[PDB]
Amino acid sequence: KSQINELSYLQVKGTGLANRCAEVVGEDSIKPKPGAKLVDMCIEPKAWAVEEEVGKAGKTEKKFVNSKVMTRQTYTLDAIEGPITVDGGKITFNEKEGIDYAATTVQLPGGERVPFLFTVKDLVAKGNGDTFKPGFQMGGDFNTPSYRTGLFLDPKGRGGTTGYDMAVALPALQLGEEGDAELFGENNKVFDITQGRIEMEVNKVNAEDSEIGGVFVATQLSDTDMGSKTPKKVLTKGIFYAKVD
Amino acid sequence: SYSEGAAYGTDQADKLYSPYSVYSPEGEKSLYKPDNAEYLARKKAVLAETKNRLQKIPAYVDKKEWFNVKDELTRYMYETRGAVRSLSSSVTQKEKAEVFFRALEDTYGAATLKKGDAVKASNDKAIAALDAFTATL
Amino acid sequence: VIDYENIGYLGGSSIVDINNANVRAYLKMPGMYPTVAGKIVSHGPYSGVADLYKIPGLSSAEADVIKKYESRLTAKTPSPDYVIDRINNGLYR
Amino acid sequence: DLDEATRTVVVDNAGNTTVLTPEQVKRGKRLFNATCGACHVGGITKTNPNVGLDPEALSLATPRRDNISALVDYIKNPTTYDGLESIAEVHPSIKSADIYPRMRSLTDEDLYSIAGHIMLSPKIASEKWGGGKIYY
Amino acid sequence: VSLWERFCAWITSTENRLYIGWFGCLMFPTLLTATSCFIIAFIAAPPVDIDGIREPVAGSLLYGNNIISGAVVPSSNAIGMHFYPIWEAASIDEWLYNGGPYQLIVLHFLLGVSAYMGREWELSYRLGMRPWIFVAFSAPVAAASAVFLVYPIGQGSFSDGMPLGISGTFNFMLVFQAEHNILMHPFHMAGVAGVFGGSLFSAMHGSLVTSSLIRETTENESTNYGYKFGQEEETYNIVAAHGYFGRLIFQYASFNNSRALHFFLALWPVVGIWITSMGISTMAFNLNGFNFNQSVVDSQGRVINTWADILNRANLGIEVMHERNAHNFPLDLA
Amino acid sequence: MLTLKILVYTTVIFFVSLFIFGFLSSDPSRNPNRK
Amino acid sequence: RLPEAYVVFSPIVDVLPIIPVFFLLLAFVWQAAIGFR
Amino acid sequence: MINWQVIGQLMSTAVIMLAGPAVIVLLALKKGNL
Amino acid sequence: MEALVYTFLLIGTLMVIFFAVFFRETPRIL
Amino acid sequence: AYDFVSQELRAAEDPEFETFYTKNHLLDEGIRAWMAAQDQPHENFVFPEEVLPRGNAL
Amino acid sequence: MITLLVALLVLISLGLVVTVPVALATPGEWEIAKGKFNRFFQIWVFLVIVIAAADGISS
Amino acid sequence: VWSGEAYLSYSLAAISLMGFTAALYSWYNNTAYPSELYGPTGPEASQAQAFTFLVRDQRLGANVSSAQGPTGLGKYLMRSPSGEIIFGGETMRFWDLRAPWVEPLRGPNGLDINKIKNDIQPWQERRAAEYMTHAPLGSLNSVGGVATEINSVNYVS
Amino acid sequence: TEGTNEWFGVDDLRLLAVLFLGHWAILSLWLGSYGDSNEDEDFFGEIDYSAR
Ligand code: CLA
Ligand code: CLA
Ligand code: CLA
Ligand code: CLA
Ligand code: CLA
Ligand code: CLA
Ligand SMILES: CC(C)=CCC/C(C)=C/CC/C(C)=C/CC/C(C)=C/CC/C(C)=C/CC/C(C)=C/CC/C(C)=C/CC/C(C)=C/CC/C(C)=C/CC1=CC(=O)C(C)=C(C)C1=O
Ligand SMILES: CC1=C(/C=C/C(C)=C/C=C/C(C)=C/C=C/C=C(C)/C=C/C=C(C)/C=C/C2=C(C)CCCC2(C)C)C(C)(C)CCC1
Ligand code: OEX
Ligand SMILES: [Fe+2]
Repeated sequence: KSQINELSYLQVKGTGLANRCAEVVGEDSIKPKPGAKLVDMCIEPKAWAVEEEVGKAGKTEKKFVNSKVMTRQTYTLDAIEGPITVDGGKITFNEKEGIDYAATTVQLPGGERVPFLFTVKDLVAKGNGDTFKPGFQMGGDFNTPSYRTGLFLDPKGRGGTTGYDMAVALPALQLGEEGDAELFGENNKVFDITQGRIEMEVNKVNAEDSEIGGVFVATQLSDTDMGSKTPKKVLTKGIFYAKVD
Repeated sequence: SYSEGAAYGTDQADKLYSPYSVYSPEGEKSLYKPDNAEYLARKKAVLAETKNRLQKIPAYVDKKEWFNVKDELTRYMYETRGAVRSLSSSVTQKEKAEVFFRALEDTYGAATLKKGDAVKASNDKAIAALDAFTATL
Repeated sequence: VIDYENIGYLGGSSIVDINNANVRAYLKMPGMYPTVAGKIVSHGPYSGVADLYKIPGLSSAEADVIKKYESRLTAKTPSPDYVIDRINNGLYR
Repeated sequence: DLDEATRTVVVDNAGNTTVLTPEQVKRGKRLFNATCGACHVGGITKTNPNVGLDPEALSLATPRRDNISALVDYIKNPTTYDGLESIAEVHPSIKSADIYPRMRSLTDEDLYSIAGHIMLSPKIASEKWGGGKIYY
Repeated sequence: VSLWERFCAWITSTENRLYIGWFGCLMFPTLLTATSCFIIAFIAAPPVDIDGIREPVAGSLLYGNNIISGAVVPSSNAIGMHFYPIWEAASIDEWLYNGGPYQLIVLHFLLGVSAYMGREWELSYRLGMRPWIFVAFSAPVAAASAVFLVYPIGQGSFSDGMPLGISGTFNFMLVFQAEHNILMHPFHMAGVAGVFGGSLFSAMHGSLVTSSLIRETTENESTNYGYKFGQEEETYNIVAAHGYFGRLIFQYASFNNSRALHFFLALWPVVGIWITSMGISTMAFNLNGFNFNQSVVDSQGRVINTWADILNRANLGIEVMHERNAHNFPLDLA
Repeated sequence: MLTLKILVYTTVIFFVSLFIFGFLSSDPSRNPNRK
Repeated sequence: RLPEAYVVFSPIVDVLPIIPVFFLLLAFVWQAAIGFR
Repeated sequence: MINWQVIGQLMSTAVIMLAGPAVIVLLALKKGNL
Repeated sequence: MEALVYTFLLIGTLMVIFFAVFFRETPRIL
Repeated sequence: AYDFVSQELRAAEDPEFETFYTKNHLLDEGIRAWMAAQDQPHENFVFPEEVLPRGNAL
Repeated sequence: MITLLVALLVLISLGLVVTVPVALATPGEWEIAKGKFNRFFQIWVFLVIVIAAADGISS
Repeated sequence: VWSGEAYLSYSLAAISLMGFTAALYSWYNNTAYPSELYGPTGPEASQAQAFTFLVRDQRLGANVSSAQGPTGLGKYLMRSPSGEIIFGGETMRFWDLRAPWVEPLRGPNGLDINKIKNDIQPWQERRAAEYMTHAPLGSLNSVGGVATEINSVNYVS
Repeated sequence: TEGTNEWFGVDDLRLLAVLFLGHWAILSLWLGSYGDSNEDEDFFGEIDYSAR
């Protein structure tokens, strides 16, 4: 807000305030200009859910169980820039820069730890109408990069762009015509790009201050450690905030 | 000799600043000449932009942003005190500069205490004080 | 990847890749580091040496050092793990 | 075993070679470690490891920098690696020597010996100079 | 008569089985909580992000370890030096992920060991003893506080603190070698001389007493039964063991005084471990050991290798491999 | 989590106060010499 | 270095911080000459 | 060029290192209260 | 199945420490 | 006593399982590769720069 | 003149330290002769003020 | 205990309190001990490295905010466990580093990304490069750098 | 909220009443014997053996 901007740095630190997106006040309309460029879009999710096999009364249909985040306060995106292009039918947004990834890890019932990169990279938003309204609702696809960049070294010392490529303390595996092709999947490290679909919804606007904010819902796919396991579908919900300029 | 450690003066041919040094003094045959105009033009250029960085002060006090006024006078203006002390050559030129500093230190002392008028009052005591500095020398 | 083709075009074959090489690979070409090499590494996927002239923000001098080494520059398939660590891959002398 | 053929270093852009007297190689080491060696220790650059003091890396700069006359040129006027713009404001120099207090007292023969040390050290240690920690 | 005087009379009674004392008021609650959390965290504790890079390192027995590899993992690099109790963690699952129980065990350990040390003083006061057994115990208290407290302070994180385990100890010693060169530091040199000397004078004193025992048994029963407990006769000819060592080296190198002899057994190790534990302390603040790399040169100026250059190439192997993912910049400042 | 936290400050300053008021309880006089 | 009226005594000043160590050794020399009694 | 600094330092330690025991030696000859 | 042996060795070691402290053969004069 | 094979077979099949024990093997690859060039000059180990196991950005 | 007086200031402090603890550790030498020595203290203190005077004049 | 030696052991406990505390002022505090005089602190030279390569790769046209690190975290800018924008690496432990050359780039949230993209002054580049090369890492024979540095520099902080 | 600069880590008001009732609950035990004694009785020892 501007109320957050009143504070100094020593009053914010250690209080968990910089993690939290602003609260926009009031509702009206604002029109995106021709050269309109979005300035301070922050996204913070308030709840997480992982698609699992749930234990109902007699059936095992797939449902979302929620989860507790374990990385502490590092989940919020910030400073996301981008120009707001005006197509004729629908106003669009394409993000350009800003902190658009925040790696985090949630824990399921059972003790399973599921990390996932929460990101909005290469987002193509499209929403009904032209002007931002309390009934406005935009969304679109984003590309999730892999959770580890290819020069990550696993405990044996094997990466996609560096490291070894065989079980380094098992030297008798590469004997014979077959070699170590039985454990081939854990040697080949494949950088993976998946898709994610976010759906935002503006409901409170200032036009005298040119800042909007509302509730979103985002679904994406968790990580796999370069093909080590099957990734799992992760749903999340929260609130965002943006400065329309 | 090549690996003699305590050859203080018999090694080199040029006289040193001290036996406990490697460098020669600030005398002749040096390549740094402090009378040069590009050193004076560098120090003069930060004095000109300092007034331009100081007129943006009330725009943040008209707004509510106190974090931007505490560091605007330290982000660019860090290089001021190195120059305005160096440009102060004559007698009355020197005791004109501490009028500018004490007026400037109260802008920072009021921004931490979040006093709106005390920034806007002491800002005008600073633009008027750099006006006294630049117009003389 | 165990068996990745075009290892040579990254840094050491003296015919460099565009969309996979580190910015250290353009250091062996006099004139391009850091300014002209900084723009090539920063932007997205290229399909040829002709796409090097499509960079937003080129001078005639920036196109000059590309014109010298356009035989040595060549473009390959972007494998997305090399395309991330193009500014910095954690290699330091 | 500092033979005068080993002390003979290249001096101009054309390629003439002159020899360094034994006080040049001795003051050249003391001044280099005291002034330049905080970041350029052993030929590598700490704050920008791409641009080293290798004889390969000095040669590939857009003005060729291998010469003694080219290195003392760089000290009084440091351009970048492609030589388009000046970085005298951030590299220590003679032109921007009001900010750096370390270079207010340097003569012509003092830079002649520092640049002598940068040029004569790859001839002594062939691979240790600017080879990083692999060749320590 | 009062309730407090009848409680001070019990808590300072030497007639208890174990003397409790006033230091036991904060020895026993501290060390039983360091114990009861250690047994659970060593047996059943989920993996811990130690490098702060969200790569959790398993350290307990239920997650596939043994006595050697299992270890209570230090806290995260993300936390670092911050105090991280259970109530400042928003769940226990968030506590156990980020290296929770390393701070709960260590801080209740160093309070309980510094109270076990003062408890050794207290009973020496109530028994009429001269007091200074607790000064000899200051030497492992100096060394325990050096690797769990002082070294995480100067390095700025408990993640550089020592892992509570057996294989975690040797991860600690080798990484400490590459980054600080402890073997060339003269305070590890002054305590290797403390424990090689300490185990010498232990087995040298223990042999000369057992050599000069007086006949009090038969050849059928044990040698040890010639000492009745609480007797006032001396159980070995001390003149005999003095004349032996007075000929084994020479005459003037032998302590005829048994009090000055039994003092030198307490001096040599304890001074050797005081000095050593202030080697880890001064190397916690990056005042490393000696560095003789590229020290010997010929007249041409080429580097002639020494044994320190071979030792350097062993340090360069551990330096480029410790925390192989945690680094992003060319110098391990931490 | 603010219910556990209350329980710890009870237990700490229970035993810390037994320590503080233990040595204020004429503790030098508790020796085997006299009294 | 020292001011110009004091550059003469630059060798003597270099010895001066060592002199407090020499008082520690002066005690033992005095205990030797007294015969450690 | 005869290295006046080292000549100055080695004499000035030897003056001071011999001015300490000379306080004791002059007392042992005098049989004063050591 | 494997860690069950390690736990039994550890708590079994702490048993004989308990019996050695409290059920010790108390030494007596005369 | 070089390896626990139950630790080594598991860390090969599961590229997420890390102990302190497998951390000591990577410290030993640095000792086996970096010093052995200068350790044994009789054997003439000429290692390239690209086979020596480095970590990230060290 | 400062380099001449400080050189005279050091040579007196050589002469005192050799002689003053010899004058005190002797059972009677300080009581028998201190008015001889008290001049040398008053000369020594007077030199410090003369040097402090000559330093302020010269700067 | 009202005796002679007991008062001496009262002082020796308190002088050790002052002994540790002055030894911990000199490691962390950059206010009573200015970095212009005593050199950069332990925490300060860890942040000056990450800031220098921040400036270095920003000149190569790289978006440093969205620059995904090799671990998946921020290579340059990441987020502290209290929520603030900090420097990334092993320097994430020293995120409390408050220094007069980095506090021009603060905000309420932390390192202001708009102020990093636009307002970096060259005296900060001359300061972070000075405090990288003169980090407080030394040896007893007074050669600087890491424990495996060669013998050329003569510096211990 | 960890890195707040709050006295003794007292975040909430409820934790004070824990601290005051801990020192005082043992203080009142201590005053049951060593309190209500003569505050004007001296000694020229190093150590006092006055009473219980
Ligand atoms: C009695 C011994 C004892 C001691 C000393 C500690 C100490 C500690 N415990 Mg522990 N604990 C204990 C028993 C003890 N515990 C027991 C029995 C249990 C089981 C219930 C626990 C369970 C437990 C848990 C579960 C946790 C702790 C934690 C902690 C740490 C912080 C707790 C805290 O806020 O302290 C409160 C302390 C104070 C308010 C300070 C009191 C000091 C007084 C005021 C003396 C000071 C005198 C003053 C300066 C004089 C001023 C004079 C004036 C004129 C100036 C600390 C190391 C936490 C931890 O370590 O996390 C990392 C944690 O999570 N403890
Ligand atoms: C010949 C080889 C050799 C030898 C003899 C030593 C000798 C030593 N090294 Mg060393 N070292 C060597 C090679 C060697 N080193 C090499 C090659 C390296 C490089 C890898 C190192 C790296 C190194 C490091 C990094 C450290 C040492 C340390 C030490 C000291 C260990 C003493 C100690 O910690 O006990 C002191 C005792 C303790 C720490 C234990 C305290 C225990 C408390 C008091 C009670 C615990 C009670 C327990 C929980 C329960 C009791 C039982 C219960 C049932 C009641 C000692 C001087 C350490 C040191 O310097 O001292 C700190 C140290 O940190 N060394
Ligand atoms: C071949 C046998 C041998 C010998 C003679 C030594 C000797 C030494 N080692 Mg060494 N060491 C050895 C084997 C040996 N080591 C082995 C096999 C290992 C393991 C692989 C080590 C590992 C090791 C480490 C890790 C360290 C040493 C250290 C030391 C030094 C001090 C140790 C000490 O005081 O111990 C305690 C024993 C005593 C105090 C008894 C006295 C010993 C002295 C030397 C004999 C005195 C006799 C005298 C010189 C003669 C004059 C007397 C005459 C008038 C009668 C000393 C130079 C330390 C060091 O570097 O110090 C510089 C050190 O850090 N050693
Ligand atoms: C004998 C008496 C005496 C004394 C003590 C001094 C002392 C001094 N004169 Mg001075 N002077 C003297 C006689 C004396 N003068 C005479 C006779 C004349 C001729 C009339 C002058 C003329 C003169 C001039 C013209 C100047 C001086 C200046 C100075 C000061 C130099 C420091 C400085 O630059 O100021 C800055 C101040 C300091 C550096 C503070 C230094 C004092 C600190 C606090 C140390 C003291 C600590 C403590 C007492 C020591 C511990 C002892 C404890 C064990 C008891 C110094 C305080 C200069 C001056 O004052 O300039 C400002 C100067 O320009 N003098
Ligand atoms: C040759 C013998 C000798 C020597 C050299 C010293 C030297 C010292 N003693 Mg001392 N002492 C001795 C024998 C000796 N003692 C004996 C035999 C006893 C009887 C047990 C004592 C009892 C004693 C006490 C009780 C204290 C000292 C203190 C001190 C220190 C005063 C300086 C100081 O603290 O600066 C550091 C402090 C400052 C620079 C700040 C200024 C503060 C002023 C100078 C404090 C003065 C305290 C005063 C000396 C203590 C009163 C003693 C008085 C009742 C006789 C100094 C290290 C005092 C101390 O603090 O050190 C442990 C102290 O409390 N001593
Ligand atoms: C081997 C002996 C030794 C040596 C050489 C030093 C050396 C030093 N110690 Mg030290 N220290 C030692 C032992 C030693 N220590 C021991 C054994 C202890 C106990 C553990 C300490 C505890 C200690 C502390 C607690 C501190 C030092 C500090 C220092 C440094 C500055 C000295 C100082 O503060 O003067 C202090 C001088 C005095 C107290 C005398 C009075 C000074 C008056 C008050 C000054 C008034 C100034 C005023 C503004 C002048 C205006 C004048 C105007 C009005 C005219 C210095 C490097 C300080 C430091 O920098 O810490 C890193 C510090 O804070 N030491
Ligand atoms: C003529 C020709 C042909 C020409 C050639 C010339 C020629 C002949 C040359 C040959 C000469 C030649 C070399 C001979 C010299 C002989 C010689 C000395 C050779 C050996 C070489 C050598 C290196 C020796 C030095 C090593 C040495 C033995 C060191 C001794 C170490 C030492 C002093 C240790 C003392 C340690 C110590 C204080 C121990 C006591 C503490 C301890 C707990 C002991 C236990 C103990 C002690 C008691 O006291 C009592 C009471 C009891 C109860 C008790 O528990
Ligand atoms: C200040 C001054 C001064 C003065 C000085 C002084 C006076 C000093 C002192 C000093 C001293 C005061 C010295 C001392 C010395 C001593 C010594 C150097 C000794 C040593 C010796 C030895 C070491 C030996 C010992 C021993 C013995 C005898 C026996 C037993 C054993 C032994 C071995 C231990 C002068 C004038 C210059 C001037 C300037 C200033
Ligand atoms: O955390 Mn544990 O190890 Ca001490 O150095 Mn820096 O930090 Mn991390 O790296 Mn290397
Ligand atoms: Fe014995």
